[PDB]
Amino acid sequence: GTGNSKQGPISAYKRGYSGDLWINGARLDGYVTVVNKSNYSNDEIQEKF
Amino acid sequence: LKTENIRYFRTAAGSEDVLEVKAYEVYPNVWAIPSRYMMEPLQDLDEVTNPEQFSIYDKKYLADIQEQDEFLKSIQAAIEDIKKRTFGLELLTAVSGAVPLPKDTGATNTTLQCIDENGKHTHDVVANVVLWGPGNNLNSNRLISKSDDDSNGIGSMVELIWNPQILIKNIGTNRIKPATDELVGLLTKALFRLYGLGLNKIRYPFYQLDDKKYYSLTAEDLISYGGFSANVVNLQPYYFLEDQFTKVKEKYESAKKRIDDIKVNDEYSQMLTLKYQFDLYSLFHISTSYIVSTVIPANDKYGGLVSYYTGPNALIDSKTDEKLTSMVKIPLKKIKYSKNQSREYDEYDLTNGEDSTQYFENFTFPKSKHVFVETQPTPENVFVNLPSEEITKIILPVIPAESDLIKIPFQPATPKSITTELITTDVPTLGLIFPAVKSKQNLSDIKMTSKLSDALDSDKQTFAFDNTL
Amino acid sequence: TFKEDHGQFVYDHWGERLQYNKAYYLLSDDNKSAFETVYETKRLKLKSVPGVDIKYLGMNDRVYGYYGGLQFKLVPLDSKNMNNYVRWGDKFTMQSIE
Repeated sequence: GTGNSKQGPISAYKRGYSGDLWINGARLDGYVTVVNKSNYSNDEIQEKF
Repeated sequence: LKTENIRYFRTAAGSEDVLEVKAYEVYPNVWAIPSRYMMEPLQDLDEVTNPEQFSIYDKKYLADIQEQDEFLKSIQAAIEDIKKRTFGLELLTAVSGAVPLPKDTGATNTTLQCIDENGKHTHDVVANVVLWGPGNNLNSNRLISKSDDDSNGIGSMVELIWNPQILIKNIGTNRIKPATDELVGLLTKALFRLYGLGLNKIRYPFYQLDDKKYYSLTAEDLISYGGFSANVVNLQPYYFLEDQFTKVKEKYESAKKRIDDIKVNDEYSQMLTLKYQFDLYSLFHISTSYIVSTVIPANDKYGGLVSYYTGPNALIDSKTDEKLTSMVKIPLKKIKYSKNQSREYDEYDLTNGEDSTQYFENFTFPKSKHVFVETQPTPENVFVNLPSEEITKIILPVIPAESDLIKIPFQPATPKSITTELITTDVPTLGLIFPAVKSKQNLSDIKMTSKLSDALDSDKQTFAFDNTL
Repeated sequence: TFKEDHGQFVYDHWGERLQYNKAYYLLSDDNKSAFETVYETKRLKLKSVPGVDIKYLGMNDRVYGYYGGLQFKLVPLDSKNMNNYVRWGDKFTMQSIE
């Protein structure tokens, strides 16, 4: 989920976050997790869905 | 998330008094008692007759009130750390919605007895997992069941002895394998006891030892330790659990029938409808691959022998992030080098294996359906069968009981001793590279070499694998 | 050779390049589980898609089912027509079909 719409970037009040979201198979995460781009995301294995 | 004063259903190391503990609800139907496991006698290092391996002993640890509120802040920071992992709170929700079948109206098989300011037992609170402190042994993370209902189909309340203060460290990477990696490994195993699957009794060979004895694991231990080869669930004509799946299926698919046999609430009957909606395929294929960390690149090979794989040098403390310095490290073999002494390789391996030599010969196979089932060697998400949002909308009310307490005795494990061989080798071995590759001097005086037969002989030189380095 | 044969396209399960304005069953690749609306509302619940009892060369194989749950077009950002292909880096908008 890119976080933008055709009207520009989606409000984090409406959406919940601001940037990219991987789409997972987990409810109770809302089938989304934040794409981690910090300097710790390659310290372990990424676990892509 | 309530907090009660609980009159416990056990007695503190043979005191025969009522044990009144302060329980806290850290997840729905998941209670934390941040006191040590009072039911086994808390000893010091000098009081223990035959100590376990990698087994730091210490009294007075959660007797203090300040450092036992530091223990609750370590459980509450751990369940908040499982919740922040993908599929993490769907495991915690599976544990929340795994309420065992009631023995009677109310629940005198799964509840903690709550008591007022004075000790008048006024109501009891529904528990699935009670998350106790360490026992006598500080790193002995166990999953003590309340009843023997875990092998019955009813499901049993589970006491989870767990210590977040002792961690395994990737020594090459300096990444600490987190506390919650063994907590998710035990909440997984709690699901097989809360569903009444008798998968903790039969132990299957997993690691042949040096006398052709087997380090054996249960189907609970095998499934809960994440991905692993020799899968329980290797479909190739389902082989594992020879004539034992038919027992586990009869335990599951009979308890699904007796679901309105005894009525407790409109919410206890509503969680029990949602409990047997997670099918038996989903339990045996629980993968917590997204929740455990890939800190140790091999964690899905061994059968939870992370401390033996990495060595005891990797066992550290949470507050210090250095070695424990008080664990009894009793090796299996002391391999000593002849041409220069003090090059000992202490081989911490396993001993006292089971005698399962006639296991792969007497292997019964189930009656196969003669169907190739298209499978995929990676794990699966299996919580799509779990009614995970429907569990979270159900909070079970407190039940007015005012009935007296039934006490259940706790008889611990009787561990065998580790007899240490003292081997003296006249020749370099693979084990004597560990001794040779370590050193205790600075760069000006290190004197590296690329030869075992000089590092092992001198005790001034250090082994390396590349003459340029 | 196998990675570079695929080029810069995103593919179907069948191995054919993805297309905008094409009815796609969106599945999970591990359970092969597909989306489904909660009873009356517009919230989604991932539900499992049942397998297929085939005969493969006279045998009785049981293979992954794929026709389950909600279908989703991939509408591009200003709509062109159907048979345009999706590449790595192509942003779209998953439109429900039902």
